[PDB]
Amino acid sequence: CNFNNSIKNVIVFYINEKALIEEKKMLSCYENKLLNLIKEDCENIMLKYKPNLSYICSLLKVDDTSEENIKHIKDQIIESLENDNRPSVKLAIISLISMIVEMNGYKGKNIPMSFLIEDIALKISENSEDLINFINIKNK
Amino acid sequence: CNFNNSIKNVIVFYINEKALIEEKKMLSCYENKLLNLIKEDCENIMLKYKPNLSYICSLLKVDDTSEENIKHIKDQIIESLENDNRPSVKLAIISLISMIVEMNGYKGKNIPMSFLIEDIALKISENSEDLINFINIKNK
Amino acid sequence: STKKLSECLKRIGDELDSNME
Amino acid sequence: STKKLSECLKRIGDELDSNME
Ligand code: NA
Ligand code: NA
Ligand code: NA
Ligand code: NA
Repeated sequence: CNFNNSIKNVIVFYINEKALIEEKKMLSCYENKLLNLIKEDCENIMLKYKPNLSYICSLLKVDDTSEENIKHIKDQIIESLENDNRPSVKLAIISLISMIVEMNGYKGKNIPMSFLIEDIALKISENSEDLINFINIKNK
Repeated sequence: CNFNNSIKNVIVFYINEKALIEEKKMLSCYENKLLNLIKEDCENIMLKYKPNLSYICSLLKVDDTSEENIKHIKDQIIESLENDNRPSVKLAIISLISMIVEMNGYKGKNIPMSFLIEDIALKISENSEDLINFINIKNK
Repeated sequence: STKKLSECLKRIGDELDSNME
Repeated sequence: STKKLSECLKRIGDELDSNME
């Protein structure tokens, strides 16, 4: 009955944007500083190790956005972080997921991507002191 | 084993932010113009009909973020749009959902909110011509 | 309360419709 | 391919660790 997905996409984006704004306001001063350090580091990783990350994305077949494959990607990343949980690798995974979202996009409509983000962030937050130690040592 | 949810929250926000940026780039010129009109209208609605929307939020008990209640909210909004699908009411619902997200926040972690957004946007996009006609007539 | 929601939304719509003019 | 992923991530980590110095 005469649907218009351009309307739908704009509304989804508009509301998501309003939510991101709210989440930003709710970030504490400590979280904001943390966010700034993570952004600088992971964008730096994006620059220097783009060929390494692009290769990972090829291995994971990120172009394939089927539910079956997005889960295979999550499980692979999760299991990788388990067998190698160094702070350095955790930061590369953040950069990696940044590359994935920039390649295929993410409106939240894809719930499996939501699980990937949540579970990986949780794993990265484990053994926090090792990660904070690595980050602050990096900013000198 | 020594988890830090400040790390987790920052990572979730950072990746969500990277996704919003991508979704914005992918918006067509037509969608961008549309987004601009919707933002101006729904923020104007937020201003003039804040007491009406605040009352709706009280009726829906938006402070209650339990899964059971978020679904009761969606169903109420959806059914309301069915019994009254005017473009004007559709815009108020956008403003309404904007108020809800600003009151409780939304990181995507709450999947029921994701369903609310998707299904309402879909309903608002139905009978698009009636909505486009209403919007463009409003901007003169 | 279902009818109470519809009434508030209807008024908002009614007002927006008239302000359209 | 599970081991191939771990190898690439390990190198990235190894390089970041040394550049930490
Ligand atoms: Na594992
Ligand atoms: Na673990
Ligand atoms: Na209905
Ligand atoms: Na319908």
